[PDB]
Amino acid sequence: NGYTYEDYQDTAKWLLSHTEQRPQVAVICGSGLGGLVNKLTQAQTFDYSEIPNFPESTVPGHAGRLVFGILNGRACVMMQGRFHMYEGYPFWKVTFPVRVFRLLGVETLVVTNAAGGLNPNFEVGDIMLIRDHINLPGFSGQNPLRGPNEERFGVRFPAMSDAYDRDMRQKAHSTWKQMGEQRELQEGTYVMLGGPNFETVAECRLLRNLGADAVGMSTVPEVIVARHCGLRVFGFSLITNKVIMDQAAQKLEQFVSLLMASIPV
Amino acid sequence: NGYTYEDYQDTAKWLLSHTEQRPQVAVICGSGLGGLVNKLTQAQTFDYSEIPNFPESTVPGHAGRLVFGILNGRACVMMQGRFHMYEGYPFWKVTFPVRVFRLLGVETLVVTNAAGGLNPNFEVGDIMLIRDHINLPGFSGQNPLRGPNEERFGVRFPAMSDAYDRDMRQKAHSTWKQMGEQRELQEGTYVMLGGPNFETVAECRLLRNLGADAVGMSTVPEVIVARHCGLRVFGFSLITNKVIMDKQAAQKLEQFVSLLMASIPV
Amino acid sequence: NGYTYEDYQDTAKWLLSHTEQRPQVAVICGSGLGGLVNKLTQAQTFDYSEIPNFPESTVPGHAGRLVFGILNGRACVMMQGRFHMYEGYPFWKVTFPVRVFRLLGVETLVVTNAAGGLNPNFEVGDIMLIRDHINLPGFSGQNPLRGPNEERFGVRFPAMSDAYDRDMRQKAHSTWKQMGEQRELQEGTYVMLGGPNFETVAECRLLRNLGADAVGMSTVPEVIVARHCGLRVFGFSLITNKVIMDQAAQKLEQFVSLLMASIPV
Amino acid sequence: NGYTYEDYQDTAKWLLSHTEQRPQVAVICGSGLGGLVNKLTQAQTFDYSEIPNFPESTVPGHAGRLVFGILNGRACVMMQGRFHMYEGYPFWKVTFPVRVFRLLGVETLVVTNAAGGLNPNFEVGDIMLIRDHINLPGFSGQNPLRGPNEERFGVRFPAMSDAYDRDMRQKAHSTWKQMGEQRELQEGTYVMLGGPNFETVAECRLLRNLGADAVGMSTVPEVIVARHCGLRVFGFSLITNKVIMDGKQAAQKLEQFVSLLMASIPV
Amino acid sequence: NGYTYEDYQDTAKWLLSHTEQRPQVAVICGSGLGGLVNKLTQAQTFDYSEIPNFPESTVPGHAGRLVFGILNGRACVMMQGRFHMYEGYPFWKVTFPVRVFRLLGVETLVVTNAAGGLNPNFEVGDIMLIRDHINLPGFSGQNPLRGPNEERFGVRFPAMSDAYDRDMRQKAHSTWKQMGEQRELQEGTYVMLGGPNFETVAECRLLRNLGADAVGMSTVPEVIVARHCGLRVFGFSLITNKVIMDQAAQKLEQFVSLLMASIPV
Amino acid sequence: NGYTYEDYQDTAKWLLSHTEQRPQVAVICGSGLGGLVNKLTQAQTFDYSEIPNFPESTVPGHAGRLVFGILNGRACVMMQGRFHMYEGYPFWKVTFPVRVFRLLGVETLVVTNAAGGLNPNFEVGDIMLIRDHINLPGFSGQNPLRGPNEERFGVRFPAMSDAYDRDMRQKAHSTWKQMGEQRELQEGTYVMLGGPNFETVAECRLLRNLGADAVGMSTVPEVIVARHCGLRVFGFSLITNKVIMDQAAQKLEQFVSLLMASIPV
Ligand SMILES: C[C@@H](Cn1cnc2c(N)nc(N)nc21)OCP(=O)([O-])[O-]
Ligand SMILES: C[C@@H](Cn1cnc2c(N)nc(N)nc21)OCP(=O)([O-])[O-]
Ligand SMILES: C[C@@H](Cn1cnc2c(N)nc(N)nc21)OCP(=O)([O-])[O-]
Ligand SMILES: C[C@@H](Cn1cnc2c(N)nc(N)nc21)OCP(=O)([O-])[O-]
Ligand SMILES: C[C@@H](Cn1cnc2c(N)nc(N)nc21)OCP(=O)([O-])[O-]
Ligand SMILES: C[C@@H](Cn1cnc2c(N)nc(N)nc21)OCP(=O)([O-])[O-]
Ligand SMILES: [Ca+2]
Ligand SMILES: [Ca+2]
Ligand SMILES: [Ca+2]
Ligand SMILES: [Ca+2]
Ligand SMILES: [Ca+2]
Ligand SMILES: [Ca+2]
Repeated sequence: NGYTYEDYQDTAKWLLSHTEQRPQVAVICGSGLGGLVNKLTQAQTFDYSEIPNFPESTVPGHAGRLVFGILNGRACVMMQGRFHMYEGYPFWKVTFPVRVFRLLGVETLVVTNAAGGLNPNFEVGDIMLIRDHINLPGFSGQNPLRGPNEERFGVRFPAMSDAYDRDMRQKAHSTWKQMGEQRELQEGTYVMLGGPNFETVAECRLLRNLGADAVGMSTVPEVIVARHCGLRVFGFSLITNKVIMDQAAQKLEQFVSLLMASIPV
Repeated sequence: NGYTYEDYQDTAKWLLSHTEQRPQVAVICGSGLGGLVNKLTQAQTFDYSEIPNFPESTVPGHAGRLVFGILNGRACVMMQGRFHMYEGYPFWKVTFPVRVFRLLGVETLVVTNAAGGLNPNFEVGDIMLIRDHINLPGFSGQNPLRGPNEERFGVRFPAMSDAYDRDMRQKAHSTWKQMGEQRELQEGTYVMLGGPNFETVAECRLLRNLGADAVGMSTVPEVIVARHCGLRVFGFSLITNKVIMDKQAAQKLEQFVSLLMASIPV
Repeated sequence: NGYTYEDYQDTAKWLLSHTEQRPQVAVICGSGLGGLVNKLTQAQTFDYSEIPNFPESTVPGHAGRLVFGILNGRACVMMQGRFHMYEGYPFWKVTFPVRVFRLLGVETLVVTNAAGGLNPNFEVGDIMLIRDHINLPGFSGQNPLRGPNEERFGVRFPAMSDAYDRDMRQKAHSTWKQMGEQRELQEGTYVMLGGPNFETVAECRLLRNLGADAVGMSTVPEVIVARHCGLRVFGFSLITNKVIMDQAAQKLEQFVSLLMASIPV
Repeated sequence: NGYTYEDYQDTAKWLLSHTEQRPQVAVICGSGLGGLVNKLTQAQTFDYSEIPNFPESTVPGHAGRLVFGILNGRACVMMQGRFHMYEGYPFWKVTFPVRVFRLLGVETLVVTNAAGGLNPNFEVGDIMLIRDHINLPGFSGQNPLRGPNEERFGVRFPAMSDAYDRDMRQKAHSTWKQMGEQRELQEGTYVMLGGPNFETVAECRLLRNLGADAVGMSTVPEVIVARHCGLRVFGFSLITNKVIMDGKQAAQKLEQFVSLLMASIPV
Repeated sequence: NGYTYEDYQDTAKWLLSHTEQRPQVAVICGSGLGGLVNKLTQAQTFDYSEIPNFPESTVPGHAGRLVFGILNGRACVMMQGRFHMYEGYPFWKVTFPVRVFRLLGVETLVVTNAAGGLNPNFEVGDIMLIRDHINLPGFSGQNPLRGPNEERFGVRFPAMSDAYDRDMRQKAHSTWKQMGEQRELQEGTYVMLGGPNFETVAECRLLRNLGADAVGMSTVPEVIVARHCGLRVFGFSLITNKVIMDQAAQKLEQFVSLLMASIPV
Repeated sequence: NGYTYEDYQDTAKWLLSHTEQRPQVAVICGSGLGGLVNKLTQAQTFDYSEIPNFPESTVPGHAGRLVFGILNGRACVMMQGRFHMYEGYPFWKVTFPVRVFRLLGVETLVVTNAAGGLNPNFEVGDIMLIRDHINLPGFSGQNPLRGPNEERFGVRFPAMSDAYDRDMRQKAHSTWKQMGEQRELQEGTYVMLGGPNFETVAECRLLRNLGADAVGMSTVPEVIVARHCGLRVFGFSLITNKVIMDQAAQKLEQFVSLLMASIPV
């Protein structure tokens, strides 16, 4: 990790003095569900490129931005465009925004992503509530928490078993019903692996048998950092393709808006 | 990745202007399979050391060399000496030759390696056709494609489900009939891990139960990069040992690979 | 790597001239097993920080020292305080002391650690004789032996099938049944992952299915390096907790002291 | 050596595609001489931070921008804020903008800076036309051209003996007379050293003895990179202090002087 | 610079909580002048190797230490063994102790070193009060201040013209009188160059013509950092040799201890 | 410095076992003076690229090779193609061949280079015996000897005042008479700066007043490494241009060939 505590402080100060908004919830839009930014009122945008110490997108001319605004009666900050390990960023860079949010006053992080369905019951287009995750990179030591611990953020050995908020999942369901959805609200374990190439048939089977319902190349690192610093976490995976074992983004967007009401404080 | 597109190009040009040869198939010989380089005729050799941008071998006294020639009717370029992650090379160096091959005009990459047997039915001396792989290093982000995508080679999110060419696997099985050999041509999933130490009993069991048939510390990186830049891929693992679960065939493999040349399209 | 052979030597020569003791066995004490240093006689101590090329502990106020002496009438060298990958150290540093030991003349390495129980039959306070291990980081290439091989220490492809000495596993059991406890001596597979966060449920379940009986974030690197340079190896995990799938340290200590007599040569 | 040729192309292409302006001259504005960005007509700005591969400013709250515009009937590209070796940038990042300017089609580089006066006859407010320079970091190898030469920019061993365009210097003197100035236009050698600290007395005498007239911590790397890739170069120093051997006033003069010289720049 | 402001803080606090002394002045002893460490009563020592963030000596057998004590009613901290660019350390490590001293409450820095005599009138054994310096490495940018400026220590462009305290220079000559010496107290310009080879004849002549009186491979970096962070400064070179242009260590030692009285505060 | 003592040993062994020649003199040809290699009899060439640990040339199409052969009855090892700091090599690479030659048994290094004449009396085509040098990069610490000193090669602070052999210089003047050249054997101080650009007028004047007679971008690092490891050294600059202050190669070839006979043992 090449950031010092003060780097995080400097970026949060710079933001608090360039916007007066004071979000309590942050949201990381996955690939495709980035449209949630529009439909946020009193919008104020910052190019990641101009924020001090912020990682800068790779795809030239596709640089992301941090949008401060009101979603559905709640003050939030959202990431439009994210950083992945396969793009060459170390996790301490990928997850930098999360510790900044915490210092901005945020208390709840909502993560979303487009994933590959491993579970056969999932159909192209469904929404899966993340109840748990499997961190493959972490098994080898690739972890944003690697390095001496920063007490001012969290403890040395952060529990992860309860990473995803119990209450939020219940509410996620309740609020999915009122919507009057015909297709049910899926629920699974998300498995993160490096990328960028997609899985071989042998790997998909192995991951499935490993107990994974969906695969992606993101999110896990953010959640670990979020949980380490004490943020409340909950999030979803938009199954955009089922994996070879041998569009509907809009609904996730509004579903996320409504959810805002369910977040405490 | 510390190579820019032009690096690859400079290397291809240097080779293209230093040899009259114009290979259409590339072969990476596994450990103890370098004998396949003999058998090439009209051969021309280049030490890895003298080639611009080429990684140089680590193992003292094992130079490393690229050999161009005709095998059994087909123009080939061969690697005699391989690079491995356990030697300290990052995958962008291990797989560097592959992209040079593509820029040279190569269209098919043949991979070969010695591996340990996981499948209970496998015997020493068996030849396993690689039908698929499990890239364990890749589960943690160690990947030759990590970093921004170079579109002039291939796409950002390359598919791997069809990595090992289907028409070749069928031609492999049919051609093996003509080998005369008594034992069958095995087939399976090759799992790659880092090494250099061989597996423990719990690891062997664990890998077998994950669906792996053969274990090694190579090949997969090269396959990923080959598929990324559109090369057709087919290969084999010589089972030189049966892993603890609780030579007279390397020549056969060489002759089989020579035979198979005549079965590669165009 | 990062150290050359002469480094390991320089460090060995330094320790050799700074103490006349000539240990035959080395002991790496795990978390909480620090107390094995006391109950060692004619002890001579060296702070990690003053010994050439030795890595220095991260934890503030958690110094780190190498202790030479006599344990149960046996000359050995013990590490009070260890090095983990989650602290920021690459394995070529974590395992640096092991090769130094081989150069000192040590012929047997005893590894100790605190671990999480994955095997349902284990109870907190249990002592699990390490029978085998699963090196998860090793699968992705994180390995203290990565880089050109140093032939003066060992071979290119060392075998790991018989890492934990069969004879000591027999003599460990024969000796345990001479201390009497309502609980028998446990035996099993130690799986190592990076850290520093504790496991999720999905991961905990995953690891049990791999055939793991106990999780940790150390030890495996030292064992691999010890077998590579021909040291005899054996060790124990002290189950300090049971993993969630949906008054015992002093024991190990006297147990480890007893086994000294059972060590060959 | 940290950038590949394509990195410069990418950066140039991204600029050439975000603006239709096509500068013939680039100007690097010295310390506090940035008011000249005004005077520019049809200005189009781009913060350094947003341009691909561009170094980003260190001093918090000093952003830094590249402005394209017309000065006095002449297409220009100007740097508002610059990079210095003393801030931690290696010379290959400090001079990165100069190569991009060449790729944009710029043919002439105008460089200015604030400098400490070493010549005893200089006074605060003097403007010193740069006739030559002494590159001290260069004597130890810290050089923006270190590394394998990129032939597409220039030759391996470029000459520096004629770095500062003679014609432009004569035109600067003609131009200065036409402005009605009383205090003569000084002219001499600029010596660059690393910094960030100001010199000791023994260092100031030593530098004067090396033939230096003014001292600063910038400009020379850019000049060297500019000559290597063929740009014509002209520059001067605003003497803001007399060095110890034992202002904004001279601003709108500098800006008018630079504006006037635009018309004397060939082609 | 690899150190963040807080690294300087952690090192200062540590020293502060490990000793009760509160030095007001610091002394850096040059080659063959570490005897001064003694003469210090109430000596409390710390090996460099054990102080957090401290660089470690290079030459085997010379560990180097930081000693706190009294020199003449004067509470001070001294460096026995210093760091050099020629050894491989970047100037930001060479000068790390100076900023730590400042944070320990030190106000005055005394620097001493051994040097080659360029001034042909100097004689081996002479002591040369340092009046000015020439920082050759600084001409090409090798400077401990390179990098973003840290306001908490000093300004962006610190003056260096009055680096060697004028009053102390006067008290130094005086005090040399009331010490009754047979040789005059020399005073001149110290020029720092990299090393480690000694000068060629052409270099020596060149150096004398730059106005240098004594050449060496240290001190200047330390003085630059001290001045940058507000320390008063003065020092001496002990001319241990005359350079090819075509013993008295105890003295310097007693001279410095005498000067303790004349240091303000 | 990235090389360890054993890399040198490894490289020397590889060479000693790949040729039977055992030269006692090494010659480094200047860029442009590479014709000395032709003229060599019973030559055996090794491309730099195949020699373990050797730096490899950057100029594509100009391989660079080490040639072993007989010059004027004397066995030589010759470098055809040289390494320079301006090409990006650190001095520890530039001078790597020099320490290898010592390990091969070489006792004398003949350095050769093309340079710019500073002395107003020099004329193009002059040959200047190098009598002394000024190492500008060394004034700022860029020095092949930077880092821990390898006592197996030499001392910590090697003397440089007698770098260019006294006896070989007299011999060179005698041999020159025998060549009956219109012009005399010039003699002087070689100054080295980094490059790659050539000097401005102000720089030439300064370099000249520094006491330098010729300017180049090489040689000095090799000479320093040479003397540090006890090699005798002598060299010449071929003045190929008079610097702006406001063929003859065959001659240098014959000259060096004649001197082979005058080199000791
Ligand atoms: C590429 C995409 C994730 N992503 C989408 N589909 C897949 C798939 N089949 N396999 C893997 N390993 N990852 C997949 O990223 C979307 P994100 O930015 O929202 O994480
Ligand atoms: C060492 C050999 C591979 N290789 C051969 N046998 C084994 C085995 N049992 N386990 C592992 N992990 N690797 C094995 O390399 C052969 P290649 O270079 O052709 O891949
Ligand atoms: C933190 C402790 C290991 N350690 C103890 N319990 C656990 C657990 N449940 N999960 C993981 N991943 N590690 C665990 O380390 C102790 P050592 O230093 O003696 O290895
Ligand atoms: C710091 C200022 C230059 N600069 C102005 N005065 C001096 C002085 N006396 N010494 C040194 N070394 N530099 C001086 O920079 C202004 P620029 O950014 O326009 O070059
Ligand atoms: C090597 C010694 C300095 N030092 C002593 N004599 C000389 C000399 N003739 N030339 C150079 N360049 N340095 C010399 O270091 C002493 P310090 O550690 O107190 O600076
Ligand atoms: C470029 C050539 C040296 N070289 C030749 N002439 C000059 C000159 N005027 N200025 C500088 N700085 N260097 C000069 O290299 C020749 P070598 O490799 O034999 O040193
Ligand atoms: Ca930025
Ligand atoms: Ca090579
Ligand atoms: Ca230490
Ligand atoms: Ca940017
Ligand atoms: Ca230390
Ligand atoms: Ca090579």
